[PDB]
Amino acid sequence: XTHFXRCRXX
Amino acid sequence: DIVMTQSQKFMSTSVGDRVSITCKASQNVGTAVAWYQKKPGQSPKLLIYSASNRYSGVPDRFTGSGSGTDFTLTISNMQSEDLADYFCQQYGSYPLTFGSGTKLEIKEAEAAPTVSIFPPSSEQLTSGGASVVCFLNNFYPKDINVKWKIDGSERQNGVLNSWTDQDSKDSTYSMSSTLTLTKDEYERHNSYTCEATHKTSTSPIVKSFNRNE
Amino acid sequence: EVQLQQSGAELVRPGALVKLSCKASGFNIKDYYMHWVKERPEQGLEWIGWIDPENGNTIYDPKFQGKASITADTSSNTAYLQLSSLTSEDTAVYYCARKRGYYGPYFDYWGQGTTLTVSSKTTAPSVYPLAPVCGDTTGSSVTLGCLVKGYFPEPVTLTWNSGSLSSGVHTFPAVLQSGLYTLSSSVTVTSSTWPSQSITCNVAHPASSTKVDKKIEPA
Amino acid sequence: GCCGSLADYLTSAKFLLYLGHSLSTWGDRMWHFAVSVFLVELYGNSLLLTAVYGLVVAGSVLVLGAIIGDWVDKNARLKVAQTSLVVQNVSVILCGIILMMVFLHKHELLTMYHGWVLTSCYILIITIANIANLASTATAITIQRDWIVVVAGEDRSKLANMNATIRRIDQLTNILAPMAVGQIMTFGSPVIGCGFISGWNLVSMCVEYVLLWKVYQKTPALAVKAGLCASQMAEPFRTFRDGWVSYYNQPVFLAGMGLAFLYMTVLGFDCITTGYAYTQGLSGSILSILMGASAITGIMGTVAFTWLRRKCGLVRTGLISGLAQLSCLILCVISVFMPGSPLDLSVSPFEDIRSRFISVPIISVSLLFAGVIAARIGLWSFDLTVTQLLQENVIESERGIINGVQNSMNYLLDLLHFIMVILAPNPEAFGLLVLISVSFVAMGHIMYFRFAQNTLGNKLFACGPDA
Ligand SMILES: CCCCCCCC/C=C\CCCCCCCC(=O)O[C@@H](COC(=O)CCCCCCCCCCCCCCC)COP(=O)([O-])OCC[N+](C)(C)C
Ligand SMILES: CCCCCCCC/C=C\CCCCCCCC(=O)O[C@@H](COC(=O)CCCCCCCCCCCCCCC)COP(=O)([O-])OCC[N+](C)(C)C
Repeated sequence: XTHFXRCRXX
Repeated sequence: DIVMTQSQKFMSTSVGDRVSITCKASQNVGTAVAWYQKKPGQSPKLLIYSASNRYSGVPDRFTGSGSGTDFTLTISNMQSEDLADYFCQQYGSYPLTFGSGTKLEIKEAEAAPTVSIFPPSSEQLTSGGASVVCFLNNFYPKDINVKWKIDGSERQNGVLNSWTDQDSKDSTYSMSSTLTLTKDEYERHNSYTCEATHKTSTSPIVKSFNRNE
Repeated sequence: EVQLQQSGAELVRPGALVKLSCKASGFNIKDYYMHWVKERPEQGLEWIGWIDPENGNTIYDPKFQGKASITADTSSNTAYLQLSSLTSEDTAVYYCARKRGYYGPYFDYWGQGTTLTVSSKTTAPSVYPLAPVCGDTTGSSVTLGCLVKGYFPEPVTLTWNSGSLSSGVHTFPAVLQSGLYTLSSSVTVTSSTWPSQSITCNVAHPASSTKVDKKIEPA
Repeated sequence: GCCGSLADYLTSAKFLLYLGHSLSTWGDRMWHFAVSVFLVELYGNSLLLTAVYGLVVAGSVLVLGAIIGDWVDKNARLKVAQTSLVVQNVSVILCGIILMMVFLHKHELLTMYHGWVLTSCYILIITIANIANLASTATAITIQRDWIVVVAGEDRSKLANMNATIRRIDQLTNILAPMAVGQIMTFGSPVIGCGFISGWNLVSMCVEYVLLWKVYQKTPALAVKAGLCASQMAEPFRTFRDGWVSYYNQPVFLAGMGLAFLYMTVLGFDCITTGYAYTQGLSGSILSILMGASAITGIMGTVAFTWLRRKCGLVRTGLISGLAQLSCLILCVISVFMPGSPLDLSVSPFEDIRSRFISVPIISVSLLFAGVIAARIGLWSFDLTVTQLLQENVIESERGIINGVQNSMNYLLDLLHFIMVILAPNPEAFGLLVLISVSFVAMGHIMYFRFAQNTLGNKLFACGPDA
């Protein structure tokens, strides 16, 4: 659902 | 469920002016109201939907308005091709309900009935059946009161009254009242009269036919 | 060109089974909802229910929950309404209508309507013409009336003075009494020739295929 | 069997619409990930910029979304679509150019003046990203709703298949694009990433323009359209109020209400959930496997929706999806009161009043993740059925305004969610948050239930026809 964010980034 | 009601039933108008038909609901439906038109002997046809929008090939003289619980259909410059029935239908929630409908009738000058009394027929009497028929030919107002007095007594049993539709050429109304009684009952009487009362005159018109005559 | 066709003119005895059909041309009923509506004489419109031909789901009105059934046939593109345990209070006109969605704004296309009547017996009309001329006052306005009683489940056609048609003839609507039908037609356009010129009224019942002509005579 | 049928299929309106949507989603997701990473990097890791970005995006979406829905509802179709595409693409290109140019002159520009131009540059980046997001929202609603409904025509199965395919494309792009863009970023330099983003967006602009023109030419039914300082500030207010009251009066108000309520949750694969997992120490490979499982279950949900709508109906499909999601959320809730769960009421949830940022058992996490995945399958089915309901039951002269107010409502419920994440960021107080989210979900479905009771009566349990 969340349109806006991930963060801490195989 | 939502009960959808129209106050006016008969609306007497005149050619060329504007008319308004009101429809009121018992709940806050919102804007889910459609207006249909039906002519006698035919199927209803769509006129207005969602209380504001018109439907393709519809003359621009029809306008929808209102919201909440009150809605109004307005006709500007009525034309003879617009004397029919109009219904308001809601689709806010099931089950769907329709309005009662409204009549449209043109204007004419007031007139008075031409009463006539016909005695029972000899052939009907020979078959053991007595029928008395009174006919009011032409009169503009729809409302009229008919009283049948037999032997000086306004009997209220065995009387059937039928009213015709609006004449196209004359725009007048007609009515026919029939009283049915047995041969013995007809024989045991000597006075029979019919009295008609209308808004044309205060004094009712009374026509009588004695049994001896 | 979208068209809906219904079979009509149904006359039934009380307590039976009736099936009515609505056939669509110009579109597929699989993409629409089919609704049925009833209209009783001198009464308002009433909603019966709807069907979805794609899967067969049917929604009804609690007033018709236990007496009406609705079915559909996609291959023949037809909808059917079935009524059971009919009573005299069921005589009406039935309409088949098309809807787009669950809350479609309007019924764009309707059917021609089907007349359903529930009766008990059949008979033939009886004509007892009567023109009162007893105690006449003015001969410039002559009104002669003919009454037809005891019609047998059918509409009759009355023509007063077919030889000399006049615009002064008015026929009252028929009424139902004791299971039969009665009507009366009166013509007052005779002017003064009525006491001399003979005028005959002819009444024809097509279901009984009976024609009776009676000439009015002075009393 | 292969030479002709394939050529005929590849030259249809449906396939071209699919291709255009896929290209647009790919570009949008790549840009979004790049912006997130770059703003995290060039500025010190802090919640200030993230909070400002989220708040700006949400509020702009609400207000300008109502307005742009009204605008879309009153113009031609080709004009609006082309306009939206050009605006979004040009915004993205310029924003990326400015980003790279600052990445270049960073220290010199910082020393210039009193550092008052860094704030201006951040403001510019935020504004342009917001403009691009608004254009993307506008083009999404107009294309999907209007063009899909018109192209599908009268068939209802075709509409369902189109919606399912769109959802599958969205899921696959969402899974795939960030991984590829991160790989190309880490295998090179930021110059490679920014140049790639800009060039890809430009080429996509050209190709999508041509594809939209071709689709419009192919379908002739799209051309027709039924229904066709004080005042300068009063008119937007009048449009806003009219749109909201029109949305409130629709007979399908409760369904969209429930769908919007279904948007505030912490039970979704997201930065917060990943942070909690890292706090629990679940590695990265397991996280990738979990993302793959989530994508698989989303696809399964789309397939299930198609089958159920074919079999039972539309409303009952929503009921089934709601029941499934509720059961899976109950399974997830069971996990909180289990051994190995770091939850206690003694510590106050609020700890950063004015500062902010400016072994153990393993059953609990496993139960939580199983719950969220099965919730995902149910939620996707429910979203699809509500979308089809909204598409089917709205007058054409108002398909834009209603859908725009819907988007505004959805984003609102999102914003509140973000707020609580700010209020209780402690890893310990996570469990309590979970409860709240589940509660909200329940409410939504309850509300949807009422809608069903208003359109089916007492016949709420009959999938097949009467016998
Ligand atoms: C390192 C990472 C590299 C990633 C590369 C790979 C990227 C992957 C990303 C995105 C691809 C997503 C694929 C989704 C598949 C959905 C299938 C589906 O719904 O079936 C449908 C068929 O549909 C088709 O036949 C295909 C339709 C979509 C074509 C998209 C091509 C995109 C190419 C450009 C990609 C741009 C990005 C390019 C980037 C280089 C069925 O629907 P229907 O036929 O209408 O149903 C009726 C028939 N029936 C009743 C019999 C069922
Ligand atoms: C940071 C977060 C901020 C959030 C802010 C809150 C949310 C903001 C979003 C939206 C709120 C604003 C909506 C538009 C305005 C509504 C009022 C209106 O039009 O009234 C009219 C009458 O109204 C009626 O007669 C109808 C009754 C009201 C229906 C409202 C439906 C709202 C549905 C939504 C359900 C949401 C459920 C949410 C659940 C969580 C006229 O009013 P008025 O007084 O003439 O207006 C002018 C004022 N003046 C006269 C002073 C100049």
